[PDB]
Amino acid sequence: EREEAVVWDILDEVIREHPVLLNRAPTLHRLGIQAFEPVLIEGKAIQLHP
Amino acid sequence: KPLVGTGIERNVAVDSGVTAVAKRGGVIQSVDASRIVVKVNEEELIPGEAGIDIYNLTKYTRSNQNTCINQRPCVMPGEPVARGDVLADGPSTDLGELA
Amino acid sequence: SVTEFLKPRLVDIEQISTTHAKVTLEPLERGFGHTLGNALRRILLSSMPGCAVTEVEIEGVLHEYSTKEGVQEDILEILLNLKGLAVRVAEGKDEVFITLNKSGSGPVVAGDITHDGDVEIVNPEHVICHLTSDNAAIAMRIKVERGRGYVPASARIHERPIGRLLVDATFSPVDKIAYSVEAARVEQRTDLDKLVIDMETNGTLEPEEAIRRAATILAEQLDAFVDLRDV
Amino acid sequence: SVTEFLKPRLVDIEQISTTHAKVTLEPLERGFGHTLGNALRRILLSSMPGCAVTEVEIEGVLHEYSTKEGVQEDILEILLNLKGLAVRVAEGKDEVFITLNKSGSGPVVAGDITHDGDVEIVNPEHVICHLTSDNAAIAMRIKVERGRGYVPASARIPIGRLLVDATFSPVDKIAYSVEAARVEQRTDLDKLVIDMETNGTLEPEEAIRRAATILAEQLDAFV
Amino acid sequence: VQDAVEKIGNRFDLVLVAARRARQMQSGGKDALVPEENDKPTVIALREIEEGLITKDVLDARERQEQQE
Amino acid sequence: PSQDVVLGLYYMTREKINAKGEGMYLTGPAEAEKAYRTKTAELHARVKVR
Amino acid sequence: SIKAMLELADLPASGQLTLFDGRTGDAFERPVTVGYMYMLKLNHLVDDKM
Repeated sequence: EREEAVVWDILDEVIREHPVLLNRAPTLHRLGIQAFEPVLIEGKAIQLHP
Repeated sequence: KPLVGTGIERNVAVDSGVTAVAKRGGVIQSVDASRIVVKVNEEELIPGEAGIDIYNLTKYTRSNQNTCINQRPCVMPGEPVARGDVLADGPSTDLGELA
Repeated sequence: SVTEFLKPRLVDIEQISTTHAKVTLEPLERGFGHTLGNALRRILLSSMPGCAVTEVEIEGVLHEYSTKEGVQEDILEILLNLKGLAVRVAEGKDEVFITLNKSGSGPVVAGDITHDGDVEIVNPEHVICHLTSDNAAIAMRIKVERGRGYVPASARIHERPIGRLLVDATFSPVDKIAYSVEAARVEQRTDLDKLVIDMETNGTLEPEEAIRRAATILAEQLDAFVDLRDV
Repeated sequence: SVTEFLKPRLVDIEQISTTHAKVTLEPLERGFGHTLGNALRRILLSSMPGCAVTEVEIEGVLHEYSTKEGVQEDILEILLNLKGLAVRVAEGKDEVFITLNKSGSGPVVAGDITHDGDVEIVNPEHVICHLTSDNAAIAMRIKVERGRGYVPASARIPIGRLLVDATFSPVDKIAYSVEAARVEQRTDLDKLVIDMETNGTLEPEEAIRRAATILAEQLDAFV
Repeated sequence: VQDAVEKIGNRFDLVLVAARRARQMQSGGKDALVPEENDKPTVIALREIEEGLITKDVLDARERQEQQE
Repeated sequence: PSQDVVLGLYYMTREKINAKGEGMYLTGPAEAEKAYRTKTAELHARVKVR
Repeated sequence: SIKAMLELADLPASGQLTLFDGRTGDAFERPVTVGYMYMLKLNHLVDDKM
């Protein structure tokens, strides 16, 4: 909660090899949900590969 | 203001009510960020009236959509104003034009 | 020769206005004009030190979103006008305090700010506020800090009394940079070039000093390129 | 401090080949990766000194579009093969002539060029042309000068002289990429990756070092 | 995971084997048969399968050996 | 690819008549990159490349 | 009328200027449409959508 410095290194070690599932509504076919490796960024928007 | 417009902005700004419109003509006796006092000309004075009009301006009031509603004076002390003239600009208004 | 180049040197500093100037570098080889011009433009527009208004204290004001009697503009507008204040702080000082006490009717400008001699105002005609009544009085205490880049109020690290109004600071004094590469009339060689850099600033930073500082930064990073050893 | 900048800390050099290398600097201040990469590319591709073949005299050939019997390759292809000739000239010499004479059947390599000892061929297995018949002999007088950059034959535009594009700069390929880099919580920093491949006259590290030195000596009057 | 599916043949069986090996490494404490290189157990198990040291038959035989012991 | 990628690859692979550096002979792709970065041959210049 | 006002403002009649890349300094080989447009900030913020 205090947003200490070491929490960010711990986050960058948890995220390192943990896939995350991105989905968009409507999901018309099975490519509407895909697994990606997260890269952590500033801001509040998800950056998607074109 | 919009650099390229259509000429309708004045109508929308005046008829929306967000701006402070002079009910009677005269000269602005005093200007402040919260109050505008106008000394009415002696041709629109109903007998027995004080001769001044007071416009209190809304300052930083929450709207329905959690947005600031602020009225900003656009007048100096002493200059003449007529009827229908804009004394304060409300949200998204610049010198009586929709912005 | 084909190995020894010609070192560019400062030629003429033309000061058209207080905020506008031109700097001439001559001579330059073929293709070095654009290289140095783009490097200097990128460095000047990015990391120049400068002094900016950081925090303000106004008597009778608790927060930005409020008004004051006899004052035409809101406090938020006064802070936005204070952001456009050009001040030069004497070397060796980082934080200074200046005072703006004015009573009467008329435009409160930057020329009424009282300073202790270590701070010089560049734009004395900057309109800070308007006082619309004879009894209206304004009393402000402004903090000016030296920095580099753009530091918003949120990014500042966190006691702060209620009344201290934080102001976003744009420390960089450089507004516009242009550069042109032209022919240079050298005594014998005819393949030489001249670089003219037009700098529009706020007047705080001198053109010659800006050019040397940009060249210094480029030199420091190119030193790490020159050595090129594993660490 | 207002004059304190973040210098590179991790510098990694990977030598995939003796002429091909990858240099990575991390981290850099925002925007400095592009500045340094572009300046280095411009200097390395258009301003470094070097030695290259600039002109050739072939007996029996009068024009670049003319034909010579016995050679499988055309004249323009021979000039192209001469363009990629990595040559080193000892200091103090600006204009040198090297002769190549060969008769027989088969390819000619750069090792068949006879010099005066002040010229070194870096790639002696480089093929210049091929001889088809045994009655075909080739004679060539090659001029090597010191120059800067990449000056082609068109830019230099007197009997029988053929102009070869001058690849003075030893850098053959250079490409820079700027990625994201972080220290502590400042993740807006830049990471510079330079892939370089030279002809063989210079190692890529030496190429970066001389490019940086050339750029640094220009700013000595202002620092 | 092209090498893993080439060595196994079926994606689902590969997932089963990799999950079992990853659970064994995370919970039981088995050491990685390949250099870790700062990798999670999932990627380590997939690399072991790609190399050819970990299959369903190998895991079953190892479990039988442990049960006998 | 779609949109910007296709436009870039299309503009890069177009043929212009009488462009700067037309008819030059190039040792390979690296030489062509060197030529364009040096403002010698235009991106739509016809050349002969090994 | 638009071209007449562009001429009165001492600007190209086509409304396209020569832009230079900030990263590299090289001019774009085709003229680029530059001007002024009225932009709006819609009430769809990522602050209240994240």
